[PDB]
This record gives sequence, structure tokens and C-alpha cells, in this order.
Amino acid sequence: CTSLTLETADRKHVLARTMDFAFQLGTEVILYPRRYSWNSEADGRAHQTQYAFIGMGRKLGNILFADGINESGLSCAALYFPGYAEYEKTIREDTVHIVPHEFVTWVLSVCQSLEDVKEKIRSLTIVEKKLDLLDTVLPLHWILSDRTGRNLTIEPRADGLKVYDNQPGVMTNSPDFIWHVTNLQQYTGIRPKQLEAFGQGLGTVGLPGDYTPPSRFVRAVYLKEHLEPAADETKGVTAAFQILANMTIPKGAVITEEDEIHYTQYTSVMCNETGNYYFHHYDNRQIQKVNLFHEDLDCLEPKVFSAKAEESIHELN
Amino acid sequence: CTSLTLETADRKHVLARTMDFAFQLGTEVILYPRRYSWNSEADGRAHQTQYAFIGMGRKLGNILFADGINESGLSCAALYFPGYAEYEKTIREDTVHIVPHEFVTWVLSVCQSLEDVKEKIRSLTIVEKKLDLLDTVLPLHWILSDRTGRNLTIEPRADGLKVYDNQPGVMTNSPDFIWHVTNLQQYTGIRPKQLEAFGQGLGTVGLPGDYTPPSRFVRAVYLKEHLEPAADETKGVTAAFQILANMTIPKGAVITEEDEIHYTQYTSVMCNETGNYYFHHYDNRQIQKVNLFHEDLDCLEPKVFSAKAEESIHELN
Amino acid sequence: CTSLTLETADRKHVLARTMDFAFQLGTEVILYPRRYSWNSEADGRAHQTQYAFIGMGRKLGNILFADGINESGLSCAALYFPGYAEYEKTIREDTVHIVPHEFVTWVLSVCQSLEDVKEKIRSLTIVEKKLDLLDTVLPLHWILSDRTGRNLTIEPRADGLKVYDNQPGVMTNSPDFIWHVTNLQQYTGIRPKQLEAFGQGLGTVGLPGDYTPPSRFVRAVYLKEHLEPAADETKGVTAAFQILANMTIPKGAVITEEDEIHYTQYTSVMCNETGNYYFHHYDNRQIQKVNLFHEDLDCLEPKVFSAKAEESIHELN
Amino acid sequence: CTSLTLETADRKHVLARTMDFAFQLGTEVILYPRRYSWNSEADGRAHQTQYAFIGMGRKLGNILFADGINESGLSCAALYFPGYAEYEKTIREDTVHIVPHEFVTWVLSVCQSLEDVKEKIRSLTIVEKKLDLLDTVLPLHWILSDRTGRNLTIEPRADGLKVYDNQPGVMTNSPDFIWHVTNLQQYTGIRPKQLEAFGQGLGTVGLPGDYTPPSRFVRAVYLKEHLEPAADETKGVTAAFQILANMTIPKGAVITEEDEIHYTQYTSVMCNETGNYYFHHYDNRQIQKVNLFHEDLDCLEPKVFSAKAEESIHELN
Repeated sequence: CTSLTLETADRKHVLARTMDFAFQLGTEVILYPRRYSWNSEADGRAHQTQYAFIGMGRKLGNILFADGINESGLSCAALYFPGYAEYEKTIREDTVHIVPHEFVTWVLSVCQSLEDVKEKIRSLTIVEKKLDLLDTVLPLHWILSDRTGRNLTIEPRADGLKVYDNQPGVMTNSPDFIWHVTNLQQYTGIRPKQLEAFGQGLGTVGLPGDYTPPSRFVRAVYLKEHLEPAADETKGVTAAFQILANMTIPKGAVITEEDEIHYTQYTSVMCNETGNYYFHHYDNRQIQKVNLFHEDLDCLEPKVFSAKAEESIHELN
Repeated sequence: CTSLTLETADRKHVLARTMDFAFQLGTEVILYPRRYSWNSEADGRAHQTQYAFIGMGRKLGNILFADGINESGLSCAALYFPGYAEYEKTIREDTVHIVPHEFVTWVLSVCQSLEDVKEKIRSLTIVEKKLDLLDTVLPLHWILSDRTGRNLTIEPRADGLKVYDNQPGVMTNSPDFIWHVTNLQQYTGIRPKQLEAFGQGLGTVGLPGDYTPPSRFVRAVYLKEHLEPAADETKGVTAAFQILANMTIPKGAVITEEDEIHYTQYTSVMCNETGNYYFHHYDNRQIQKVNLFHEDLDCLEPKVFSAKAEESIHELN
Repeated sequence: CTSLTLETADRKHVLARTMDFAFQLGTEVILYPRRYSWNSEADGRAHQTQYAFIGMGRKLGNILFADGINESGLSCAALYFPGYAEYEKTIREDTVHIVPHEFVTWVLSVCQSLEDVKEKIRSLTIVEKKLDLLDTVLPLHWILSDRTGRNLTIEPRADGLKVYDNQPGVMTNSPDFIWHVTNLQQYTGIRPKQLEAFGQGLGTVGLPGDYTPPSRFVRAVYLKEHLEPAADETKGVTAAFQILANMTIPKGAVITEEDEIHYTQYTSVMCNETGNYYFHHYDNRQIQKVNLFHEDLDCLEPKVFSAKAEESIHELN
Repeated sequence: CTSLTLETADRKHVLARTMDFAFQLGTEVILYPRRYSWNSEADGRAHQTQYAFIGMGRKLGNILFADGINESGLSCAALYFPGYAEYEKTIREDTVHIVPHEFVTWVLSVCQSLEDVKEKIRSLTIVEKKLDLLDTVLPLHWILSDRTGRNLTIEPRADGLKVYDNQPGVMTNSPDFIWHVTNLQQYTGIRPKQLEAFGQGLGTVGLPGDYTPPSRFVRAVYLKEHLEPAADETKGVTAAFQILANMTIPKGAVITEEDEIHYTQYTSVMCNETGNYYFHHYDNRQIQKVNLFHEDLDCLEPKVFSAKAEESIHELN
């Protein structure tokens, strides 16, 4: 997965991410409403959501989310972090306990901002527990965004939960966040204009083209840094998709250790100010959209907005 | 520009191309009908079209085409070829004379197949003449496709018009076609599966990521060669777009000598068997489609199918 | 600079390094004898050497060493580490205080092995103090070796002296050691034999060619990992030079921010077991050698072995 | 193999080359005297040498040369050119016939300059014939130099002997010469000084590091283009070795299809004006020299100057 934030000329923010995976997740955009009672798989204890939100989710016992945007402008995305993610084995105490795949639900339901996350996260404990559908502990890390325009990355390490100001506003997968930010120093020579002619693009030589996390990180940062400013929310959504097109894996390009096809299943963009969640997916290019605020946020139960599944083609004749 | 052919499991062919440029071309899909009389800018002599077709075009005196698919399955795309394209200065005789920006119109209107092109092209002469809108001679070369599944590339050189079997079924810009095909030998090590773990993609290391023509050529060939087979026309169109997403230039990424923004304005896919022309453009992700055969091909004049210009967003609520 | 250890088949060990700089250092190989009194620029306090050693140095008040090999088989090399080196600003107490440029003298004069290093270093303080010649505090980090065949890299950080087991037996410059070892994971696909014909070397595609520190680190690990075993000392010394030839900077190839030419001035190889110091420099390819043990190690004063400066040419006729 | 010419400030010229192979060639520097009779493996016909020369060769019936420098300042080197070399299968007439491995002997024995080459070659036929030792027809191409400072590369193709002015003064192996010169256009952004801090060398990012022929060609052009001027012959010879250090293959780094180790066996530098042949080999770094003119150039038979085989170490104590 590749994620990035962008800021438009009229001052909105979006958080955008591709979801690259071999197993089919079958996520759909879902409203998780306010005052919704759920029980953690860490210890069975009950929680009650405070803020409503929408994001890509799947009912697996509770409804687990890969990302989402809440009613107060906080947005979050969970991306794979294999080999680096390390959780608590032993249940602490005087802490809330959740499992890794609950963090999105937690943070979006209980926090209203980045300041808020930085504070509540001090009494949280994420513990090592499998996701049955996969029979494995999800190795994850998270990128978050709110209406101040700041960005965080949060990474569950052996040393505990680490929080970073994410200045580039980009994040992919392993290794750890400082590693990637340091790696950017190798790439400050790539630039849009040639120095002083098969065609255009020569300044761009050295941009990594492969699908490894470090290269996708560098290629996102390059394209974000030289993006012509986008005027408004819609133009921002387009740009985030244009950039993420460059990190879209066609089926067949990448094969896992198990002979599975690792490809981009969906790409989404979430707008912090407007509560809009846009997306397309491998099989349908047309942007789809859910507006959080058209819904009854005191709804009694989750609401699913199911997607158009095939290529939506506009016939001119 | 990046172009490529693909073949689906049910045996259709598509020819796909991005159109990367700094100046706004304002092309629209247009039907050029059968028996349509036009006069060449080479010498003023009259021609009469034999085959109807559709492609991206612009009225500039006559309607000039950047690509197109005709009523008998021949498809063609003109891509920039700067510094390498060389035309006839002196008007020969016993030949048809056209200017570079007429080749698409010519070949699509007068030829019914690749065999046919290879034969008619022997009595053709392309002469050096400007395109007024640009006050410059277009340096171009062409990729063509028909229902046999073969592909050609044709390149106007100092030595005359050169014709190549295009075995990879890919073409970008300069330098010449054999140069790129030879350059592919450097890249046969890139592969979808790692040898024997920040994540996926490690076999893919070395894939060029920059926007130069040679790198776009290599990156297209890689993605075409490892594309999981596409089952039918629609799935083929999706795949061609998924591959070309990887060669889509966001505004700002690439700047010309003149400080202009060189970006991908539109991407199209043309199906040889069905006469369908699909496309999207920088500002609207949704595929748009014109079916050649729904039209009256004996129409008296060109017909324009003008495109939806803004982002067509499907609202789920 | 690039440094690396090697093991020969007869189980000797060598530590090797190029010295890349813009300022002409003018090091010569010097013997520092045992029981030699000196005083630290840190605080003026007395030191008495315990172990004799040889290495490239220069008299600049006391005699400053870039590297060396001692009588009991410990070797060390100091390499530039700009932006990351961080020393103690304030004098602690109950500790031995030295300045950065005295580390090599200290460690080699006082320690008899890597174990001995890991223990004495626990009560060392390195303090921020300028080298006068250059009017700057040297940013440095160190690689060390002994007769056990283990290796260490020691890096002065904000948080204190960090000590790492150096498994690859390679170090260049910035960034920090764990950064580099982590970065090697992107390069595990590079390999001597092609997969399945311009010539040889296609498996090697991807090896970094530039002179930046991360690139030279990866290229040294590749070459060392795949070196055929060297039978003995001489062969070990040859091999080390053959590898480091690949990270040798000719004059003009790299230019600093101040417009100075930054180039490889000398290359040395030290054998741990035999106290042999071999080198060559930019202007004389022939290997030159100093045998620590041929000298009186109790000598009252340091002894300089000045290099043949010109290309030493063997004339066959 | 990698080869390159250099010009010194005092206007001497050198032609330099590494010899990379898997089979041990066992060349020694040999003087081929003037007025020496030999017969071609092509047809048994008589030849009488006109100009004495020295170069690395081996007695294999006649004495076969990989390179050399003649008495009137012409230099040549033969380098592998697999897949692209194409000789004459049938014996022509009114032409001098030779086999591939006799080119160096022929050109150097009979031609006094590059002009003289371009003229005599008009009536040369190179015929397909095996070298027995290897049971294969050598695929070869050649770079040449004289006292004018011009350079040529000559490549045996399907279509005849092609002769090119070699502006860069560099040649490696396959593919063809114009291929490489064209490929240099992708690399014009590489440069000694950074744009606007792990260390030095950031402008150099992008220089190819692998051992394939196109990569070594680009790396040699970069280094030669940016070499500081060498004051005189000796300095020229040093510089040539410093450059070619960067294309020096240690044992194990590259492995052939047959599982043989392909490594740099020797490196030579020939000065055109002075008939000086310098070299070193894998096992002995010290430069060794043969002075063509110290010999009797009318000598009745060839004379071998056998190399110091072991590392020649200069002992300072």
C-alpha cells in the first residue's frame, strides 16, 4: 500500500491510499455511527463509540476497518508493516486493550484530532492477537491526518507505540518511518526540468520504478513535491488519484512467496474538512463517493454503501 | 506518449496509448466517414476516403487525428519522435504526397490491414511541412494493429520510411525502434517473484521509474509481459488502463525547456474486432466510449462526439 | 571512505580502507611505540601507551592517526560521519576524556582486543573539540577488527557511544550503521550469475555505481560476499585492493560544495595477525609495506616511514 | 573488457583496456619485429610485416595479439563482441584474407596511422574461422588510436566492416557502437557536483554500477569526461588505471553460464607517441613496462617479456 496527504489551494486536506494485497478483502464503505457498543477481541470488554465515521470495512465478528474519516475531521489508514510491527504479549493494566485490527475503529471512534490521539494513545495497549480469517497477527502501522493540516505516523514497535510527525505526508510499508525519511536524502537530485533530448523527462531519471515499499515511498514523495497546486476538493481528489496511479500494481506484476498475485484492489481519498470518502477499485475506474454527513450519525446500526462492481462506462453513442 | 497492444483470452486485440504533451490539443473523438473528400496540405491534390474510422481529432483546416480505429479493424497511433523523424524535402513523382500530420487520416482511410499498409506505403511520400497551429514540422512515428494480431511500427527516417514488425507490441518516442528493442536485453532480470522482506515486489527492483521514453518503453514491456490474461474486451480495456496508469504524468512532474508542464492529457484504448474506442482524460477518470459501428458510415460529414469534461463521480448516498 | 574486513583461507584477517578527501592530509605510516607519553587536547591529562601500533598519521601537535594495527592484533579505522557524529559538550568525571581525532590513538594504544574495547570504552568520554588544522570538530565513526575475526563499528551519537557487532564487515560514512545494514535488504537480488547476451554480468544489474556513502556500502557488501576465497595474507591483500578499486575516486569525478576535488588519496590494508600495514596511493599503484615487528617496539619516539611518492614502474627492458 | 583513450596536457595519447575473461589467456607482452614472415590461417598466404609493435599475445601457431602499439604510433585493441560480430563465410578475391584473431597483427604490422587504416581496410576480408584453442570463431571488434588523437572503432557486421569515428574514445562489448553512443544520452544528468549531505558524490547518483557492457561504457565515459587533466605520460597512465579500477572485476563477482568465474585478468595502457606498453595484472598491482624502442626492431624473431607474476611489494622496513 501507498498513502499520502495533499493540501489544496483553498486549504482542504485529503488523505489517499492504495490497498495492495493478494487475498481479496471484500471491504465496502461503511458508516459506524455514534454510541455504538462493541466488545474488543483483546479481553472482551465493552466500548462505546463517541464519533461517527466512514471507511472501507468488513464484518468479521465486529466490523474491521482499513481506513476512515470521522465527523470531526480525523482520518486514518492502516497499512501493512511486516517484520517490524511488534505488539504487547502480556496484558498490562490501567490501559484500554485492543487488537491490531481494531486500531482504526478505536482511534476514529474515540478521538477528535491529532492532539487528542497523541493524548489518548498514552493509555492504550495493542496486544498480539490473530485475525481468524487470516490465522495471523496483522503487522500494521498507521498514518493519520486532521483539519489542522498536520500528519502523524504511528508504529507499533518492540519499544512501545511510536509517534512521528510525518512531514512528507507519505507512508508505505516496512521498514520503519525514520528509515524512509532518511532514505529520501538519496533522491533530492530528481527533478522535473532537465539540467540544460529523446523527449521530455530527463530530469526525472533516477526515480525508482519498482514496487518495493522504499521505492513506492520515494516515488510518492517526488510526485507530491512537484504536484502543481490543486484548486479545490475535487481537483485534489483527482490529483491524489493521478499520483497513486503511479503506484498501481496490475495483476501479474507482483507475485508473493506463496504464488499469489499481489495487486491494487482499491484506492481511496478521504477529505478531512468535508467528511467525503472517494474511491475506485481495480475493476471500475469511476470515482465513487460517500458523504459522511448526509447520514443519521445517531443511527442504531452500521450502514453499508455497496459499490458498483463493474467498469462504469459512459457511452457517447 | 506510451503505447502498447494487448490480446485477450477470447482473442480480441486492443491498441492503447497515453497522449503526453505541454500544449493543450483539445482533441475529441470524431467519425471520419466513407467517400469524404479532402485536400492534402502537401500539394493541394484531392483525396477520397475509402474506409470510415473514429479517433481523437482536431479541426485545423482538415481534421487531424492523433489515432484511430477503422471499419475494417486497422488501428493506428501517432506518437512524438523528436530529433529522429526525417521527411522528404523534395516532392518526388508517381507518389501520393501527404504531410506528417496526415498520415493517420491517410492510412486509416485508405488501408484495410497491415498487409495493405505495407503495400500502399510503397507509393507514399511524406513531406516536410509545418502544422501552422504549432509553426513546426511534427516529428512523428506510428504504431499500427489489425485483426490478425500482428503489430507494426513505422518510422520516417532520412533513409526513407521504415517498417518493423513490432514484436513486443510497445512503442514510445525517440530514439529509433531497434534501439529500444535492443535496450530490452538489459532488463530481462526484472521479475514478479522474488529470487528466494520489507514487503512484496523485490523481484521488480530495477524497473525504471522515470518519464523518459526509453524507461517508459521498458516499464510498458515489463507490465505487458507479466499481465495476467484478460478474459474479454472489457477486461482488456481495464488492463490496458491499469498498465498505462504506470506511465501517467501528473501535472508538475515533468517540465519542458520552455517551462511548460508536460502531462498526460488523455489515454485511449481501441479494439480492433469491435470498432470500439474507449478513453479517459486527465480530469475525468470514467471510461468513455464511442462505437464506430452504430454510426452511418456513409454520413456526409464528420461527426464529433464530445466528451464529459469533469470528474464523473458516482454518489453512493 | 570505504572500509571492509576479509578472512583468508588460512584464517588471517585484514581490515581495509580507502581515504577519500578534498584537503591533502599528507599522512605517512608512523610507528607509535609502547610506553609513550602524550597528553590529550581534551584536558591536557597524561596518557601512557601500552601497545605499539603503526598506521597512517600526521604530526599536528600530537601525531593524529586515520587508522592503524597494534601489536596484539587490534585494528581500527576512522571514517567521516558528517551530520550524525555527536560528542559530549561538557566534561563528565571519573572518565577518560579524549577529542574525536585521538580515538584511533587511544583505542589502539590501550586496548588489546575487541572485548577489551567494549569494556574500556564504558568509561570513555569523547568531547567536542576542533582539529586546528581544519578549524572544525571532525565528525567520525570507527570500524574495528581483531584476531578473532569479529568486527565492530562504533558511532558517536547524541545518545552516547553506540557499539555494533558489524556482521557484514563493511562501513562507509553517513547515515548511521543500522540504516545501511537495513538498506542492504533492497539489494539481495543482485547476483554473479544471470537468471537464464551482450556479455557477462547481467546478474549484477542493480549494483549502485555512484560515490555516495550508501551506494559504496552496498557495492562493497556485494563484492565481499561473492569474493572467491583468498588463500593467504598476500592474496587477501590483493583481494581487498581489487574490491576497493571499485570505490576508487579519480580526480574530477566528485566535486564538493566548495568546488574542491574529492578523490581517493590512499588505500590501506592491515593484517591483524601479522602487524603488517600495506598501502598504495593515488600516484603510486605499487603496494608498499610496513612490518610493525621489525621495529623496536620500545623505541623512545615515533618513527615515520615515508612513502615512495611517484609511480614505481617495473621495467621489463 | 573496457577500453578508452586519454590525452595528456603535453599532448601525448594513451589507449587503455582491461581484459575480462573466464578462460586463462596467458598473454605476455611480445615484440613482433619488422620484416617478419607469417602466413594467415585464412588461406595460408604470405605476409611480411612492415611495422614493429608490442602487445599482449600468445603463441598458438602464429603469435595472436589482444592489443598492441606499433613503431609509428598506431595502437589497437581487440574486445569481445558476441552476438553482433559477423564475418565473411566465402573467400572473395582481389582481397587480403585474414581470420578474426589476426586483425590486431595485421592492422598493426601493415598500417601506419588511422588514415592508413581507413584506406587498407577497403581491401580486407575477415573470414569466419575458429580459433582452435577455444574451438569457436572469436566475435571481436576493435578500437584504435594514433598520434593525431583521433580514435576509431571498427566492427565486423553482417553488412561488412563498419568504421566509426569514436568521439568519446570509449568501447566495451556488445551491442553495436552507435547503440552505446546513443545510450549515453540517458546519462547526461550525471555530474561531479551536487545540485544544492551523507557525504560527497550525490551528483554522481545514477552512474551504472553493474558489469554489463552498456553500464561499463557509460561509467567509463563519465569518468573520462570529468577527469582532471593529466600533466604527462606517467600521469596519463596513472589516470587510465584509476578510471579502469572502476571496471575491475574481482574473482567471484561475475559468473558465466558455464559456471566459470569471469574476472579482470590484466589491464594495459599504451602510449602512442612513445611505443610504451604499460600493464598490471590481477595478481600484481605494480605497473610493468615494455619500451618498444629499446629493442632491435629488425630482430629475426619475436621476443617475449615475461611478467613478474606475484604481487611486487615495496618494503619500507
